[PDB]
Amino acid sequence: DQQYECVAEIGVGAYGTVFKARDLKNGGRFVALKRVRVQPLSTIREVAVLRHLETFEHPNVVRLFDVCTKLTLVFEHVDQDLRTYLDKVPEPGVPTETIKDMMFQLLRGLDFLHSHRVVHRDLKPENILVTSSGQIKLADFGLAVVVTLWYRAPEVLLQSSYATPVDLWSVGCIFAEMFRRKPLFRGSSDVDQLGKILDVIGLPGEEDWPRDVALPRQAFHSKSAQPIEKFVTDIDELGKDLLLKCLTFNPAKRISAYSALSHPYFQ
Ligand SMILES: CC(C)n1c(C(C)(C)O)nc2c(F)cc(-c3nc(N[C@@H]4CCOC[C@H]4O)ncc3Cl)cc21
Repeated sequence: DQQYECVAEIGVGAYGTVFKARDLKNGGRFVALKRVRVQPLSTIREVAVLRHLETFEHPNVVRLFDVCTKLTLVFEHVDQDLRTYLDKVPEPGVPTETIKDMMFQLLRGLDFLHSHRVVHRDLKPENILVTSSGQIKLADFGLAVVVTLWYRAPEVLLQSSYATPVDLWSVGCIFAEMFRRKPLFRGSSDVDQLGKILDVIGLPGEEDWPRDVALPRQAFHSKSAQPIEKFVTDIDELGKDLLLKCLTFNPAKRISAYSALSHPYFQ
């Protein structure tokens, strides 16, 4: 494509590469140019879902400017991710109302995706973008040290389920991280990540542990659920309630993005 000039590599990329490029036909604005290889109905369907979502132009998801044919996806460029934002915020950290605003915007973007049956499945500060105006935009969904591990829901770690609640667990981890400015659960393997989660939330009821999984409840020896204020010190009463509703072991009992939008923490 001689309409885009690649200036820097944003990353890779299970089946392609993403570049920061100059959009030569639209005033030379920056775009995130993703080139995806093909070896396919599964892939065609996924890009149709992406194009359909773009018709709504939701304020909390990145704009998809163009799709070209081996597949070129052109998105609006955002200068920073939430990881970079949190790394640069000076002491004593992110202001209370800014944490509230960013979390509300994040849940609005996720509620949009979940209402159109799209599950992000890889929600982390690296793919939550922060615009120059302070707007939160979700990115890197709908296709296909491992930072991903730290935001994985117990049901993904156990290999039991992958429904919309998976993203609400990641929201909970990110919410706690907005205050801490360090990951809540920093594990080095699937089993270890689950162990570190249960050391904080405690062992769930025996009936809440999923059936037909390799890791039984008996493999974890967490004595008690610790108070979340020990790990998230500046969090208020309402924020604590919303956080624990996100960090609920059983995905059926976990708060949805829709209900989280109505939580008294945002009133
Ligand atoms: C990097 C990662 C989350 N990413 C991946 C893969 C598959 C590698 O995970 N695909 C990606 C993709 F298609 C697009 C973007 C994207 N990036 C920016 N800007 C970036 C943000 C990070 O700081 C440098 C800036 O240039 N703006 C808008 C968009 Cl939409 C990021 C992607």
